Amino acid sequence: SFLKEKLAEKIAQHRPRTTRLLKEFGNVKIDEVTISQAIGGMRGIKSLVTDISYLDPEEGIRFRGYTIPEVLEKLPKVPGAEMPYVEGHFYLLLTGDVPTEKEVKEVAEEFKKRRALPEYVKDTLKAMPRDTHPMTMFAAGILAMQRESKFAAYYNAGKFNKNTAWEPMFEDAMDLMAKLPSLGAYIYRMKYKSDTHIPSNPDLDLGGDFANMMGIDKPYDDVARLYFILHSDHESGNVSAHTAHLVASALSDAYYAYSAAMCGLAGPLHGLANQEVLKWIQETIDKKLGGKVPTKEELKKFVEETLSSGQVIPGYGHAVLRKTDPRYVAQREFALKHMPDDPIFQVVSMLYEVVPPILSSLGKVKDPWPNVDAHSGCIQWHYGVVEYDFYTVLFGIGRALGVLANLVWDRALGYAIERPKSVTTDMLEKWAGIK
Amino acid sequence: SFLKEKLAEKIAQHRPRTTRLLKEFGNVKIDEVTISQAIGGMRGIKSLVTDISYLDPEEGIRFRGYTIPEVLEKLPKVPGAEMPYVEGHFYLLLTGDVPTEKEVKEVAEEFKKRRALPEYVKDTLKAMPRDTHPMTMFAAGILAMQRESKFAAYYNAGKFNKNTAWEPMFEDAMDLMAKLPSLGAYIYRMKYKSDTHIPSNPDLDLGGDFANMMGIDKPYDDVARLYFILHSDHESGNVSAHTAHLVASALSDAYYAYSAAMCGLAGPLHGLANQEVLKWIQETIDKKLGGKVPTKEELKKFVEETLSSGQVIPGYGHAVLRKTDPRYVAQREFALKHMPDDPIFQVVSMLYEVVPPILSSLGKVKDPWPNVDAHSGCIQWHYGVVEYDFYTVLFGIGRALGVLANLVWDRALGYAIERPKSVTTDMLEKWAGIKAA
Repeated sequence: SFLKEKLAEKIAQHRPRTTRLLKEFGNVKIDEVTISQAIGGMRGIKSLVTDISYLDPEEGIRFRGYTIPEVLEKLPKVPGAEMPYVEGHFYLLLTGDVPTEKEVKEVAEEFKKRRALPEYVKDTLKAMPRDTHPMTMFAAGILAMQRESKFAAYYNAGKFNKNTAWEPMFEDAMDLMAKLPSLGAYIYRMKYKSDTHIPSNPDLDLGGDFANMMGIDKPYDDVARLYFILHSDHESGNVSAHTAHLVASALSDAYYAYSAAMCGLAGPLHGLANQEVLKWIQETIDKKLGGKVPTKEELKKFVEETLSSGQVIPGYGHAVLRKTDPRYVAQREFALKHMPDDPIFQVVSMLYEVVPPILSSLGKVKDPWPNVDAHSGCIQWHYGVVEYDFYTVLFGIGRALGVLANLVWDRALGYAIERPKSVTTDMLEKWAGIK
Repeated sequence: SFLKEKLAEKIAQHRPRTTRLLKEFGNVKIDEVTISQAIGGMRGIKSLVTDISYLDPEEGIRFRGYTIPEVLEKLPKVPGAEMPYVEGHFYLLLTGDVPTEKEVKEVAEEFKKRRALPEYVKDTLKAMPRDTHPMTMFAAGILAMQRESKFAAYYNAGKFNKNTAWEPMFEDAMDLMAKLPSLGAYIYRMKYKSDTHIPSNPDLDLGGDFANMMGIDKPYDDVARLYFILHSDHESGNVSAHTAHLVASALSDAYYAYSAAMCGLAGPLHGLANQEVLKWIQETIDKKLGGKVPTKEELKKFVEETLSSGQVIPGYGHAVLRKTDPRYVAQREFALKHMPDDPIFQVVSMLYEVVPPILSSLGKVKDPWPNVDAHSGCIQWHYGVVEYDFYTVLFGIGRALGVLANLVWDRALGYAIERPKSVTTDMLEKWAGIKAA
């Protein structure tokens, strides 16, 4: 494929840079580690390398150098629709290049060929109790398809070569990425839509076919394209991306690695904030504002009561972001266009205005600004995706774009097994000078 | 339970120490990060904290302060058998204390109550194609049981409290640990023993019942007890333990976390060395030594040919160990006792003698010494566990002892979400002085 050959070129150009940094500049110091950071989840330690995306604390995420407005502007659009082909964003994350129309169509055609779900995946999800959480089903579906791993068969056949290993990793990434939306849709239908299924439309792109198979009309196709692109990557240090990277570093294939990643994304501190924001807004509308859209005044003081009574505003704050999330901003622009009169959006909008000034005053949250999770839920809810637990599956579909691109590159550049060193509490006490 | 109350005491004593390190000494520097280390998988960076076990590069692994000879010596033994109750090792990893016989029996009784496998786990493994790799089945079985998570139900009911969160995590750890051997055995029977099943014996301990359900006679019960204890933990920085820790740090339950861990352990650079050693020895016996146990002389030069022709001796070397693995030594002592005349063991033994001197000369492997994976396979093979792919499942059963103990403590001590920062190649080039024009 043109995509694979393009990627081979980019790998040939990049490898010497990595070789040189190790050969000449291996010992250059880039950060330090404190007791606080070792105890506190490696917080802020610059210990990972990725080029897929980079999270700037001030500017937010850049994908392959580009801002979100730039990505949405430059990527080829689906005919008849507002948003880019998700396939085109995948091309960008893999290669660093904005694809031409011709180049995106080739990826879209390849995804059409690879998007069918193995029957045994459906068998497996049916054998799992139907009351199983959708993220458990999602991770299990990915894991079961490890049977098809080209990377694993390559390794098991004795063919491993450090120069060529990215190639079967790429094939697995294409196979998995093409299928994840269908897997998600299957779970949505089987759990929440009476277990009736809408067949894949082989003429639709990834995002369009996802909306089709979910059973949701235009413009949910664009909602999904946007959602997936925004959630595509957030560098490699987030729990889900890091988990994939870590697992793959032991030369586990992408099915093992991405299944593991979804186990991390399932975590309340990683994949739940969207639904927790939305629930909190819906409860606020109902209990604190008598079921009605409030004034800027009424909400301004509602916020202060929640804060001064010792509780968080959900969807505000972040481990790394220190300014407004540009992913949040893109969601906002979509909502302003398509659902300006939606009651829940109106509260989201007003929260944007009133909450940052207030959080800044108290000066206690290092990021007194919204992240995407403040915005995503009102859009999903508007279009009738009311099934909160499933929101994380949407995230998992999206995040695979960047993570699978990252795994291809980890193998391209021969990144070594991730294996830091542990220390005991005694050892920390020794270093601290405690007796 | 006495175990849970003992653990509660240990947590009460430990928490203030963690609080003090953060309050008073948070900014004390303990290490740095270089370009080499960021590119090279955080190699050597002291960025994780665990008390379950500590890997010394020279002395090897210590479990709660104790060496392997000490653990095997002090832990109560199963009556009529040579090796400790695995349950007693779990007590040690959880509490830091060597249990009395009374204390181990209480854990053994609790494991008996928790060991039955949900039928839907069997349903799920049957729906998965039978030609699925056993580690994929193993991870899937763990994952499916996420449905039963007490930690997840606790969280979902709005009950999360940073002081009490360890408690449902402990319950899940006990539930999962009790079941993992049965899950493993199920997979073994369904894939490799014609899909006939030997029922759990409710009077056997964890290791004994595992051998029972596998269909393997004494002394495989002791093989398993020893195997599981040796593989129990290797601090938190190994890929499988770290994966569990990382996933759980986002407050994912133990089923999500340990399933994720087995995805990592399945990796060729993590969970395959046992079977790769054994295959390489069996191929060596057959092709390079005409199906016969060689002389120290013949093997000494066979090694040099493999090395100087640009290939590794499997089961030698390590990311962190710089001396002989004491886990290897314990395996050796078992083999000397129980199978001194086994052809494959004899080659393993002779490799112990001849390979370190040679690897030291060439001075190219930072650890010119064996790890466990050099020894485990000849023991499994001797007792008729010929199914190479399954060896990693044995590892996964064992490693849960330390990893699940570690997750309970991560929650006890409120360890925060693991979230390091990424950098680009451009940024490394800037720091190196190649860029900034």
